[PDB]
Amino acid sequence: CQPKPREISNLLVATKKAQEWQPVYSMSQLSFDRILKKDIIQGEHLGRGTRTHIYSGTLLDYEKKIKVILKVLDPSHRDISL
Amino acid sequence: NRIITVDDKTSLRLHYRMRFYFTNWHGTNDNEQSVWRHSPKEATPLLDASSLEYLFAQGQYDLIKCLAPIRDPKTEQDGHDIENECLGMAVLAISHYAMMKKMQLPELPKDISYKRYIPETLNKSIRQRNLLTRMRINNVFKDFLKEFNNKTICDSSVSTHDLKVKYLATLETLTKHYGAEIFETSMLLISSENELSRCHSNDSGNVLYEVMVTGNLGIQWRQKPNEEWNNFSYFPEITHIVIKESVVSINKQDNKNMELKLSSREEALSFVSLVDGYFRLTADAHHYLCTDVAPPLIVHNIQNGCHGPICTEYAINKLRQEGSEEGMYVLRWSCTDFDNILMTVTKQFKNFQIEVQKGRYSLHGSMDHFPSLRDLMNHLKKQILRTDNISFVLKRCCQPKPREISNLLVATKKAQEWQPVYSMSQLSFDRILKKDIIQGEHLGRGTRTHIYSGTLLDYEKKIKVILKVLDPSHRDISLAFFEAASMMRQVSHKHIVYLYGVCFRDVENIMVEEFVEGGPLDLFMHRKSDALTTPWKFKVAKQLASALSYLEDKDLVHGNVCTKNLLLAREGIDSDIGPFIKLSDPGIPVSVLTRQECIERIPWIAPECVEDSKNLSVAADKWSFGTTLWEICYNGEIPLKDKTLIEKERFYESRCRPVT
Amino acid sequence: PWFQGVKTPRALDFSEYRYPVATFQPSGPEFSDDLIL
Amino acid sequence: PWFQGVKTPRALDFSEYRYPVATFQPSGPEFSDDLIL
Ligand SMILES: Nc1ncnc2c1ncn2[C@@H]1O[C@H](CO)[C@@H](O)[C@H]1O
Repeated sequence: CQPKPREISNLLVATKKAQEWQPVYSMSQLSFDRILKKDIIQGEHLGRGTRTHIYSGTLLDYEKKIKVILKVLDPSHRDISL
Repeated sequence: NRIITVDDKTSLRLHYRMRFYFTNWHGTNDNEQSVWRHSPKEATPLLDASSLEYLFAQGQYDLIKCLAPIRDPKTEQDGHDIENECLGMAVLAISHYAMMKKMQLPELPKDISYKRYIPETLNKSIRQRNLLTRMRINNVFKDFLKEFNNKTICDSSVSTHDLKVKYLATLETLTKHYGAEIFETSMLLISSENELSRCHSNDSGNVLYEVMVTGNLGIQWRQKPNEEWNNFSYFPEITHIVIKESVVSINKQDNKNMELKLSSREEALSFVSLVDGYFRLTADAHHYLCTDVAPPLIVHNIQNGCHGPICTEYAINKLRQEGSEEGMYVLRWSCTDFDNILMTVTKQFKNFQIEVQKGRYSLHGSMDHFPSLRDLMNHLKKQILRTDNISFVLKRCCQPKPREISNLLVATKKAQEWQPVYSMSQLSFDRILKKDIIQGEHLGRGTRTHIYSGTLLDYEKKIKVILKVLDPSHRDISLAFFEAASMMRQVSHKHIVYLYGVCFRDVENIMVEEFVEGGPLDLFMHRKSDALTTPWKFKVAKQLASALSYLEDKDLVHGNVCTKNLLLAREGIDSDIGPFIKLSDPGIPVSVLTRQECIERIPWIAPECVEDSKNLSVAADKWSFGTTLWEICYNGEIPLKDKTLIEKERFYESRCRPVT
Repeated sequence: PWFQGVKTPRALDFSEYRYPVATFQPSGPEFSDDLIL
Repeated sequence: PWFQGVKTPRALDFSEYRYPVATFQPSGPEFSDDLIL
């Protein structure tokens, strides 16, 4: 067995400043931001990825009229939504 | 609200004092967080300039007259140091008087003597000592005065306003438990009604206790020594207070209770008034806790709808949120005059002044008058108003909202933690792996939802749960499903069911919920119709009200408050133990329902939601609670049955009263 | 005993100052004339 | 000047104490005997 990067042990010394650099725990939380369907505008086709389709698009009222890329999961592969 | 009667024989003497106090209002002491009023989008100072002078005089009188207790020493060194600091305080006060008199120390030394500026007990103690010490302390006082009156004033450029805050800050720490009131009693009961517990804490011993209330900490109690205090609650956590003769009861949001006895009714009222006053300063300025101590002005404001002495910017901002349509207006008391009300009407924002005199109301610039403010408003409603080139008609008034933030409220460190969190667009929930659940038999069908029994493994082990599955044919509303699941994650109350998480399995989505074996309250009310008693019904209503209040405080909305969503955890019919109920999940929102399905929820669904679904807000719950109260008292009888859909619509349209 | 010790009071110094709120500035117009339909 | 002032050093009092780690306790067995296939 071999050591691992940033492996915690009694060799390390804890300090207040270094306390903020510790990683956060997200073992099972799923969190994301919702965008309302009225703020996006779908554009032309750009190509196909791995079971994914890509279109150009524009986002409104986030300045205004900003250009973005839209990636859509294929309809026939919804089982992998997780 | 105490009534004072004079009948040519009574004689009494009173004092006009500042009662409510917050410690460390000044920012001098950096060891603790300061306090400040809220401001519209530095921090506003708490006290006005005029009030500070009277507070200074009150503090000086308290110190000199020995009404407040002076701290006792812990050794000889600090025993002399406290006397030294008191002499310094006397120096500060006499220097303030000399400066305000606009004359120097040598100009008027005739009336100078430090005896009139120390607590009487300390003066008596010194008088019993040797003459040489008296001469030496006189010399020290004179030298200190001479030094401060010439060197410090130019060294620091201290003004008349500068010394008062230092005086008050020093008195805050030189005095024992300053700015607090403490009560003594021989009996004290603390109760809690956790599930199947009903823990009657405390004992029947003869020991005595003490209760202390302060602005920055709340309510604390302990046994009187022959020990550190233990915290009971802070002001925003209280719900209501009730007086039984001379016994005071305090009730919290988590159903915890405190009950204690005082000397007499006067003491009970004095105790209740302090807490009721603090609640308005810290929690909400448009509410009162106990009916027995309600000030008349707050009652008048609640009946009519006038705001307090709020700032103009807040009033302007409120009108903008309502679309700024012509005819809407806001009433608020003038910030300077005790008899004028500023009707702000709306783009344009015109002001008007209403004069109030000896109970007679009349608009400024007219001779006709009315005996009631509401009457004056009603008369003014139907006329057409003229100002410059524009004419308009008033249509509707704006009203305050619960826990509305304004400059009336006071911010503190303790109250800072009670502020709501922002979750405007975040959707968050916990994932459950498909291998940990086991699906059971069918249990029935809900609104576009199927329910199955099930078991959860390795969370103890082999725990029983309820599984709710969205219908396959209605996957378009998956956003509502996720929103409901996210909402249920934030709540934590003993009368609401617990949500374990959501499990993803192929295309299906599953919600995992606690299992309550008593079943819906509706069926139990149906079967045990004859055995029910009045206290049972009141106990049922109280818990539902408490849960809805908790939901209101966090600004969440539950759209299906009905009897079908009440689950029995304990029947309590057999013996003294009361029933226990829990409130289910919100379910499918009304926003995705058709026109016809909105009709069938009459009279549970609010009318403004029938008019337009986007109008949903927290106020819709208070209608469903009223309907549910009627449903309870008649053994679960179906309200407004046998009416067709068109008749139900006519009921809402004609503004008729549905049930009595 | 006390004659051997001379020390200035600790509370007689000042630092960082303080300030209350001054007042609100009065203001109010009036142009009210009424008519009846 | 200084003869009129006598005060004990502020650092000569003690409170709440302190403590370092003592040591690690030595321990180790050995039962090694080797064989070849
Ligand atoms: N949230 C819930 N908690 C416990 N049991 C429930 C819940 N929803 C439905 N049930 C059960 O479903 C059946 C009626 O639909 C009853 O057995 C009832 O206990």
